[PDB]
Amino acid sequence: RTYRVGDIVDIKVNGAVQKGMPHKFYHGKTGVVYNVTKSAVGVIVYKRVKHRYIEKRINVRIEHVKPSRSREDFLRRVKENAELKKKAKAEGVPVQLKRQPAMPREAHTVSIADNKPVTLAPVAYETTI
Amino acid sequence: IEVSAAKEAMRPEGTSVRGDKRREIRARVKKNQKQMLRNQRIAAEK
Amino acid sequence: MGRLQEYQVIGRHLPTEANPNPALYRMRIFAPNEVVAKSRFWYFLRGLKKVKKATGEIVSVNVISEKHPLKVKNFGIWLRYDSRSGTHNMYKEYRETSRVAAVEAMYADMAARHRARFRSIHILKVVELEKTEDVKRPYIKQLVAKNLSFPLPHRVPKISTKKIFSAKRPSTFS
Amino acid sequence: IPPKPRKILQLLRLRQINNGVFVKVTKATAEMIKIVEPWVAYGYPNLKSV
Amino acid sequence: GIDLRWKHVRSSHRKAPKSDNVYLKLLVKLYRFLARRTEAPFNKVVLRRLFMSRINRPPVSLSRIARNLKNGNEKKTVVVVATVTDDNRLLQVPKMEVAALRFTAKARARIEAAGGRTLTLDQLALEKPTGANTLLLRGPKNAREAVKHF
RNA sequence: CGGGACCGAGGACCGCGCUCUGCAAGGAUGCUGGCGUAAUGGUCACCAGCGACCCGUCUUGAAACACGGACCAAGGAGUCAA
RNA sequence: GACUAAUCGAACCAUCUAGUAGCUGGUUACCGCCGAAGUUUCCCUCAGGAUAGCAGUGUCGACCUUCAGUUUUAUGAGGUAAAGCGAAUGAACUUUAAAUAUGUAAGAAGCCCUUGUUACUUAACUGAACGUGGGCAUUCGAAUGUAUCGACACUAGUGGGCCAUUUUUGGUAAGCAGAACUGGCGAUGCGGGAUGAACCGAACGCGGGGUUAAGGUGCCGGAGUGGACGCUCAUCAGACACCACAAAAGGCGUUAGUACAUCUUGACAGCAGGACGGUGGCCA
RNA sequence: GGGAUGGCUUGUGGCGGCCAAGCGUUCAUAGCGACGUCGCUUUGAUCCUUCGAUGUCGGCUCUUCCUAUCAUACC
Repeated sequence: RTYRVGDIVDIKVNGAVQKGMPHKFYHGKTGVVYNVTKSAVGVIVYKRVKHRYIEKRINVRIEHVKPSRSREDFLRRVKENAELKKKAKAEGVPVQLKRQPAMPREAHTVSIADNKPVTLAPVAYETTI
Repeated sequence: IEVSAAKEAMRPEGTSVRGDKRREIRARVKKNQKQMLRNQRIAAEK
Repeated sequence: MGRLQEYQVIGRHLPTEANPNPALYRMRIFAPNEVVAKSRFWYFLRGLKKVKKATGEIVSVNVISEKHPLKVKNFGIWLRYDSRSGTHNMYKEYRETSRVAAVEAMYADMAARHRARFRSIHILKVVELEKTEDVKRPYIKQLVAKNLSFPLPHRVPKISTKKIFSAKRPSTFS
Repeated sequence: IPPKPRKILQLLRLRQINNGVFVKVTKATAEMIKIVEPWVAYGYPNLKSV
Repeated sequence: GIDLRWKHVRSSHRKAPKSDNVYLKLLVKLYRFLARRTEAPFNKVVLRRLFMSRINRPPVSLSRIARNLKNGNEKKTVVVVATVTDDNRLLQVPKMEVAALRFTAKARARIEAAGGRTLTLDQLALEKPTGANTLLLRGPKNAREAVKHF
């Protein structure tokens, strides 16, 4: 797999080399590629200092770089938003196009006919013996 | 390796930061044999 | 630790596709209120069945009242408490009219005699002794004695603290 | 007060002590209230309280 | 104490002219009344440019007016809250109706010789109280030695 | 349904209303007494309860150290030009 | 290095001369509105510099676009806890999956489709770059908040300070020494810790009433010799303790427990009695 | 022109080995470990081996305190 200038990549230093490696801040970070070399790549990372952002450039080898899926969900949601909007226009019915956060659970009833509860002590009596 | 923005701007295309130390080493080694060959030639003249 | 109540708390893990009917778990929690009861219940399930609160739900919380609160009873309490040496067993006996009163007396007793707080004490069993021969401790065996009757020597009389001065010296004989 | 709970209180409009607000229960709001738990007391109000 | 992370901001705009010109004060009163009692945003913009200072009111030349008079603007009344200057490079002044704060003598003479009309801003407020059929023009703001040296 | 404290901003009308001859409805009125002067109020001196380091200045991060101050009057220190 | 008019390692007098100092001292009414700062990055350092950042006055621009030290969703780092192995296989096992905070992305300024060129690239009109035209407004495509905009101009102080929590790297006989984030202080009053740079509560216009926080209610001292159950008697108890002395320490102090063991086939303590014979066992 | 370690200390060495009651461990049998003990540091001898001031103390005169007691008192 080759990398090109402009895409978004993750930096994960693989292997057991993380013993005396100097700079562990950029492990697990995500950035934009600005320079490509055969076995190295240039990554633009941002760091927060108090109230501002400071840009940094790092040179990371290829085996510690994987492509990112940051925009995958956005491009997907755009695709099915267009598709279900066209389907809703074809069928003449409304449909939800916005994500909603998780709602509280509603009222329901749980039967104990075949699911009689088990009484638990703070420690197990099998462990006491 | 972190790199300076000015250093990357002044860096020629194709060259990387992973060869700067080898470049400096080759420069020092070349100067060393230049001095050594001058000394050898002067000793040969003597 | 306070005006406690015994709560039957039944909870479970949230139903999934792989497990549509999860098992239910029931405990008896001595807690000041229902929020504390549910918190203790989730703490105990995290310690025992590795069921977290976010992946579970409370099915039922009920109050267990004493069946005969007007009957004098003897209770044996088996507990484990934590000191800096570690966890220690303890069996103790309390003479009360309810399990909740026995548990509050136990908490006050452990606080007084071993400086143990609420968090370091695990109540493992509270049982009502069915027979007098089941009583083991001498400080309850002397109270379940036959034809028990004692006087009350040296009783300081109740005098109002707002009455600073008294014309007569009090007596300690009634 | 740390900056993240300060920002969450500013977004919840709890900018003074003894300020009260109504919040609809979602996960997105529940996590915010759980973060600012060391500064607030919250619960489920009845019709009389409302 | 109230936690105010954000700060209430005082206005960064002129609410009154710094000039002591009494006629400018009368014009400001008139256009305050117009901007309070009319729909038209033209009156509000004119009141604003009456508040503005001299570097914020660069002069407008007759050649600039003639440039903007093209393409269907030949009958619109030209409104410039600035000084209208004369241009020697414009040999033929077209017929125009211009209202301004002040004209130079050559600009006024050349407009009246071409056959147009020169108006003041109170005459403009009398004849077009809503700013109907008007071309609002401004001079080059950045054409200054200081702005070049910025 | 009682018992108590503090407060009365505004000054024609307009409004929302109600239990609708009117009202507790967009902010106090009604009745009565004593006195009409040092009585209220104010200033100064002193006692009492509580509170309260001696000012600049300097240093660094800050104190401490250090330095100046017996008292009073009059001068007395970011001006002018290019 | 003595003396040369109380003046000598260079006399006295006037002048240049109001000589120079980066060092010391001082620098004059009131009220109102804002209001700070300590390696960010570069230069050979000390007898070093700029510079980022943080601020105030003016303005002007459609004060237009909305953005945000926050959560959620998707995906990374942390797979690390955990459940199972009647799923396979054996922290390095996995269907599944931790807590803390943390990186990127979440629209009309966007998403694709089509046409060409390519001086990029590819075996290649193939990907992509640049243009071209079209489709998507039927909802503008999470939550919450939003007197929070932008751009110039001019002006000023401070820009290798102190303390503390957390994380991390080293250590010492013990002390401790670096960094990273955040909070406080220098600039700050109030209530409480008897008292006070670093503690707790809480931030400040002038007043009245009410209610509290931290801390308190025997007196000083406002508020309880309040209530319940226990423990402790110290020949300077203890009441703001956690550190040290200090140890697996010493106690015939006092309670509550745990484990093992004995006990009417008589336990523990006592009293009355027995405590024998080979045998003065061998050597010395 | 500035400037002028501290609830510390006390009576019993260090290094190396062994034992060790105990702590842990008992899918690994490792690791901490007091009390001890063993190695290195002249038949009452020799007197022919004194091993470096950067660090400063004294003295009167007089009073008081501590006890970690030389004497006096008791045991």
